[PDB]
Amino acid sequence: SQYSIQQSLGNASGVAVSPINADATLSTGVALNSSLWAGIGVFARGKPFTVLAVTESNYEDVLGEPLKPSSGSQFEPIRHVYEAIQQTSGYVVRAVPDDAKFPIIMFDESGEPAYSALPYGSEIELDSGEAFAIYVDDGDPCISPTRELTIETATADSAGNERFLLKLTQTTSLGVVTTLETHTVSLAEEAKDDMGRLCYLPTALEARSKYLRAVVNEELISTAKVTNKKSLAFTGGTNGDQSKISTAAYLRAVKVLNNAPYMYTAVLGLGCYDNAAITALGKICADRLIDGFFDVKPTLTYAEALPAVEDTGLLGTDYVSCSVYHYPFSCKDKWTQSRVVFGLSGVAYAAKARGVKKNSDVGGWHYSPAGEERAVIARASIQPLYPEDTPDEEAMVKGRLNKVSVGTSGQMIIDDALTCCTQDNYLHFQHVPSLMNAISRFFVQLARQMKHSPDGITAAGLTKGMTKLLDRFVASGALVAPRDPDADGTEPYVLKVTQAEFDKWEVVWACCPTGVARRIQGVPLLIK
Amino acid sequence: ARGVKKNSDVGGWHYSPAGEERAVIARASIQPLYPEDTPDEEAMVKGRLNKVSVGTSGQMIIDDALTCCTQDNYLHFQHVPSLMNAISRFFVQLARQMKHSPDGITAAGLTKGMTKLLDRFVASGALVAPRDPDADGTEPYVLKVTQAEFDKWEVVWACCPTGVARRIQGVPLLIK
Amino acid sequence: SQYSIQQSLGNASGVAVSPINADATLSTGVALNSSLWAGIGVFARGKPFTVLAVTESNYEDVLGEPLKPSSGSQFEPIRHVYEAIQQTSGYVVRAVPDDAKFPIIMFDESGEPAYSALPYGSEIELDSGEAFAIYVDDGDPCISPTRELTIETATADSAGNERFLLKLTQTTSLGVVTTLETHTVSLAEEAKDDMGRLCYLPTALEARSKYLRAVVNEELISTAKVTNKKSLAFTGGTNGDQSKISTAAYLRAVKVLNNAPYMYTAVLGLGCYDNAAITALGKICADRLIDGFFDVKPTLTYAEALPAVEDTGLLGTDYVSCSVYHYPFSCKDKWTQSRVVFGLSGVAYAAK
Repeated sequence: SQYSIQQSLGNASGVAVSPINADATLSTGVALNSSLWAGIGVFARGKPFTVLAVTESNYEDVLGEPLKPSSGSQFEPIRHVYEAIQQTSGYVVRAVPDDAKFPIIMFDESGEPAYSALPYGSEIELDSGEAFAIYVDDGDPCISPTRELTIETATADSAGNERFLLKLTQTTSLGVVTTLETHTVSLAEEAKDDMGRLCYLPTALEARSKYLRAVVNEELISTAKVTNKKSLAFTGGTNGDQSKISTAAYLRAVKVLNNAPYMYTAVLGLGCYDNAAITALGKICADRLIDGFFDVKPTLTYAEALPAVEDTGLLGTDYVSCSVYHYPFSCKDKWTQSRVVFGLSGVAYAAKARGVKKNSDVGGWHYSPAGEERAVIARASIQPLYPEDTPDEEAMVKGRLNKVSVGTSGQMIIDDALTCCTQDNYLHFQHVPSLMNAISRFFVQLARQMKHSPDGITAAGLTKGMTKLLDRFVASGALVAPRDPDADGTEPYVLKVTQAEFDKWEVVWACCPTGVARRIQGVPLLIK
Repeated sequence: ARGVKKNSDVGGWHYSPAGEERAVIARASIQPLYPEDTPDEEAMVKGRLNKVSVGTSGQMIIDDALTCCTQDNYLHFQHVPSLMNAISRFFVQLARQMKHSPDGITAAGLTKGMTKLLDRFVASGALVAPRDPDADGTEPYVLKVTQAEFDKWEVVWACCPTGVARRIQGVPLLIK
Repeated sequence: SQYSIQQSLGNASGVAVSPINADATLSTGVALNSSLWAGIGVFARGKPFTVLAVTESNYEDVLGEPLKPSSGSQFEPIRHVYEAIQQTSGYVVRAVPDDAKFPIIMFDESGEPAYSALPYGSEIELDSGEAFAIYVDDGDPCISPTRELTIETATADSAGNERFLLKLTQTTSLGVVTTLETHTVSLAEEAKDDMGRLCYLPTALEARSKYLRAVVNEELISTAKVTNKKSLAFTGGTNGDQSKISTAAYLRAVKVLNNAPYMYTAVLGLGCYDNAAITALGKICADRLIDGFFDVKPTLTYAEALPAVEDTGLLGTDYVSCSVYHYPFSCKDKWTQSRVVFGLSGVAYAAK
């Protein structure tokens, strides 16, 4: 009939509605791209040991469905990502154990499939037979839901090369079948689609497809043929046990994250609690002039929390831009409605991103991640873990460990802005190193713009650019007049550019930061 | 049909075919076939079969709104699938109105039309705020429109239905 | 018949009435939330050593039935709570003796129940067998009335995981049976309900249920099975003797109350008469900038009442916002119609 409404779209012109689903949720958002975060973690789906991209829309697809709190303690990073995804994009890197395997389907010359599985890392090789093989690369085990392969013949090309349409479909547990995407591929070496695009199986799969890849033997492909097959499913995919992961995997993931060629101005912990991984991340953030937001295990009581920070190794005079948080509270999970406990990197980064979006010319880096306005935890029905134990403010501050407190509306907040500097100068606050690093990064951009040029124009250009940038920062309220007038003069910034030899220009600049107004002391008194 | 005529803009599809007001048998001198036999409410409900009862005026009525769904989720009631189907049909009409058009105006038109239709349905009392606020937010409907290729526009919308107040359990007690 | 009226609701669409009860009272009210009180105490029911919430409607349920003046002197806190509940909500914390125990039912692989009991505080552990166990957490001894467990099989899921419906019912002394609430749970690790909610027994019980909790062994659950059982009743629940309580329990309860993250602008004695507990409460109210409303033992005559206040240690220049009351009068109880004597914090807080 012309009044009927189908279920799944084919190739005809028409609208259709899927059956009324219940076990699914959706979210929408528009990326802002003001400051991008990054960090390693463990999840389901996603290509291992390769930097991905996460926005507020596809985070439920590229990063897979959320894990389960019951299955060990691997639910940490997805919650952390969801907390900090509502402000900007991300650059998460996934790491998997050694026993994780991905499915693979291999075809013979006659076209008979042969199911198989292989572990990650190792390349795929073909024996004397088995002309070509096709395997998934998204990393999904394909156990829930299931993905099937359907191959149907199609029309030959002008040159006579055979072409067959390849369809990948996903079957849900209930029984509903959904088609992902199809394309026309050919086993010929030079078969071209009618639109001029390539049709060779490896190139076609690696060019336009997003889920599968294929490898073709270079000696049997000339005489190899195919047939018609229906519902070829992948069997054997399994990621192993995500709870137990060796430190070597974390180190390799961190090293991969270090070499990613992208902007990211903050490195989140994202749930990793190994000391070596945290030390490597601290080495990373002190090399790109950015600021980390690591933390410690929330299950640790107040007594042993302080030695943990020293055990990390962050404490010192080198990792001056990081920060350590503790959070021994149990909230109610957003997905499973269970009593779960997770860290506090996400909320801290959310506060920092909220504070950096006020100004627009260079951004408000001089704001601290604290207070009622920006940093609000606000998960659900927060309840403490150990009511009997009580903290110690002075000792905790001595250990450079930020604390949490309670706001006006009953939602707890982040009431501290302490970095990981042992020395008691101004660089032990949070916003001062961030401001200095922002100025340094902008100067680095300016210098990179003014490189490899003949003499006579370098000095004036460098001086005027540096002065303009410092004036722009002064107008933003970041820099203020010195509190000590007679000794330091009354200039918020002081600059000096000098030349040394044929090369080796040297530029030195000074500035004064702004106050924070941390501690406030009241004192009532009766006038009788 | 008596329930769908209460509203005029989109029709009161969220009403259930039951109760004294709408569903009245009222033929003549109703008499049972086999007086000896007695029914079984729990077993009958397990089989997805609607029963009849007696109203205030002595005229029997249709005291159920059970569909033919074995799963025990929300759409095993009667009015929820009717509401979903009405929304789907109206969306199909709107999409058919906006077919075979050059690029540039499809996205905005689809978004505004879908939002207007969902708002019209919300104003009729069919959709209410979610019963679980923390996880589902406080928006009765959620919309998202995306483009896939040269063709194949995709539109996904979510909503929350309304309750029925089927079972009522009284409990008297003497204050002496 | 279509004219019949059943007694207890099942799943069919219908309206039913219960048998005419006599030994039950009800009360209604709307919370105002202008100034919330708090304070430790001793009662029946309620989760020990954890801050609860009390309004004018559920105070008969979360805090249990009122105690008896005959059974020692543990009837004070419920009277104090009732006296000060007609004005606002509350944040009472319950403390129990060391010998108080809660019932627990443990199941084997074949599905054979094994009754047991355990004292509070200590975590529950499972031996080589006994795949999983389910225990109550409300703290009720389940002696009056009695709570029974009924397990029935149900339809499997799409993945093939077995699911069984779990029903908890309460039997009154007379013989009337009332069903509390039922839910569909499964022993599988990843079994999902048809509506998307989880069905794993620990998560399912800890998420939506309000009366029971469960613990599952992580090594026998894969091959563990269940059966059909009828009327599994808890046995061995007993709170001990509430009249005698060590000062350490009161100190721990006070420390727990100090760390509760909630607004409360007044701390009440709620019948607490130990000097150390009163001193700790006084330390509490001078730290959050609030006002206490403690009192002393009403049985003391006028002569020795004055030294008692100094024995408390409240007197000084530090605990400036507190206050002490005395009430050597005997009234007629609202419930038992007997001659009882109790303190005076409730009326003072009601006036404030």
